Amino acid sequence: GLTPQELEAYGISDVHDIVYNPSYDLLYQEELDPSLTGYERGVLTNLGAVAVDTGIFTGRSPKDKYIVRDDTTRDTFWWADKGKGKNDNKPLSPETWQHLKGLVTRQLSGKRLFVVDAFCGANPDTRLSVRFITEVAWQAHFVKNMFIRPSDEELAGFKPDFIVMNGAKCTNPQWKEQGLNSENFVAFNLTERMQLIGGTWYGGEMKKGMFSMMNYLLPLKGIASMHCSANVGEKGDVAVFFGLSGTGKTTLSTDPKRRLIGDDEHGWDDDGVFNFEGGCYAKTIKLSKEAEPEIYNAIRRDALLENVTVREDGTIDFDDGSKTENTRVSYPIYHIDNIVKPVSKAGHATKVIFLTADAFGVLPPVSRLTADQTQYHFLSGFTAKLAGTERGITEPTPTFSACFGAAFLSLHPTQYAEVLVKRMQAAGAQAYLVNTGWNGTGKRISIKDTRAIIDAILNGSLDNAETFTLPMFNLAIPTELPGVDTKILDPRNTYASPEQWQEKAETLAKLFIDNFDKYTDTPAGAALVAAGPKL
Ligand SMILES: Nc1ncnc2c1ncn2[C@@H]1O[C@H](COP(=O)(O)OP(=O)(O)OP(=O)(O)O)[C@@H](O)[C@H]1O
Ligand SMILES: [Mg+2]
Ligand SMILES: [Mn+2]
Repeated sequence: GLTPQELEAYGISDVHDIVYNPSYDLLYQEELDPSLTGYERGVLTNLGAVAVDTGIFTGRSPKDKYIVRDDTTRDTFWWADKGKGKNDNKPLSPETWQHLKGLVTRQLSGKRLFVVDAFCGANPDTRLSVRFITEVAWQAHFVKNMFIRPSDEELAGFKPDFIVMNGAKCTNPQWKEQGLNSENFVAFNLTERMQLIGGTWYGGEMKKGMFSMMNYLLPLKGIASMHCSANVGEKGDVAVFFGLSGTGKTTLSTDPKRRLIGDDEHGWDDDGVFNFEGGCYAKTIKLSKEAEPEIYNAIRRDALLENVTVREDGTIDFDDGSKTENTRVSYPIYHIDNIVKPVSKAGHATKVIFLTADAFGVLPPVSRLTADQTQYHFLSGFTAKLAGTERGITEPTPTFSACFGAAFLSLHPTQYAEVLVKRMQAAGAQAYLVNTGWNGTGKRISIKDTRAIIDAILNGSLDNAETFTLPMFNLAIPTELPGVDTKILDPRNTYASPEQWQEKAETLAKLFIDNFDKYTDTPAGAALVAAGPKL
């Protein structure tokens, strides 16, 4: 086993108590310690799972994300200040990084620390060995759930490729003088291979931080790194589901008719699709046991609820979004019965689905994309929401996040597109666009109906059917689909008149066109006629 006399070369001193590779049982007792108060304290729910409060931050803080610009990242990273498109990869000086490291290492010094060694990536040949350090038990619990838990043997000869140090309790008072966004920070240094977290307690920063690193390393090696869920059928056929947050990746991949590979982060190499994680991070707002049985059943001892409202009697009010709409629950992947094991990976994907929640109510429930349209929509990374479905009234607001996850991209969008296209062509994969959002009714299509569309896609029903073309976006949609209302197939029918759809389609088309303009600086990018909507 490891010894305390080997964990101070990171700049952490005077650690008297070291809890290495904490067990779920110890994490439980740490979280429910009767004398524990504050944000570290968890509460036991009637479901047997512990629930915690992540504080001020209930989601990621992109504005506080920084990457050190040195000679390791200078000419490879997609920088926020290099006009190559808008992104959160803000350059940080090596000097300021040292200051931040100082804050975090001092905050963790003289404290009882949890050290969790885990893997990011199901394949030994490309996975990262990560060592997580924190003084908060539930943060250690979060990483234990979300990352791949190594075997006793692997832990014996564990050699960290990356170090993640969570100093949530500390803040940076010099941020103004350093030109940073706030007193908080989520910084990355690829030379020292380390991630620092200050101010925010949100565990998600650790999960996506390593995802961001995988997104840097894998594509440069010819391996696609994807923000998608993935599952496989009895026949062995594999599907991947891309989409921005809340579009359905986790909800829809957890499907009774297929084995779950992963719900959020995957790679695609010469052998196939593999999960980067050892757990799932499901959304719990308005959670329905009837609609999502598997996910609900996963909420038990060892799962970790985040920010949900817990009543005096321990019952959970999943509908309460008064604190945040981003209530979550993390759990080891085996909390889902029908998953792929012992290793979360499978063959090449033959079905690539792009999920989008179109608040504009213009995109059809399902359409088959051409090769060029696949690239166009991948780079577009579209989804929409109302200016405030909990704030004001209707006002569809678009979000164009390249590759369906710009916030996690370390390389240029085209680099992800290139590797994805290569893997797709070699596998003869077909792409589909699915609107898990709204139509003319103003009400989101039901999960039941959506699972039916996915069923049709995966079993070939969609491909082996006649289609017509939706104008403006020129999307091929089937005339009918088993277990699906034929009326909704054409979004124009959910409106009192096709004219209403027309006006909104025109607006959305213009948004797409304007958003894509930045990619036309290359001959290939000039592929404006592709999926490219046309007025
Ligand atoms: N037709 C539908 N299809 C999918 N999800 C739906 C549908 N209708 C409502 N929802 C809800 O929308 C949300 C989709 O969330 P999900 O967790 O799948 O997003 P995600 O794509 O996995 O996001 P992230 O990448 O942030 O984890 C869930 O809360 C789900 O209950
Ligand atoms: Mg998800
Ligand atoms: Mn995600």
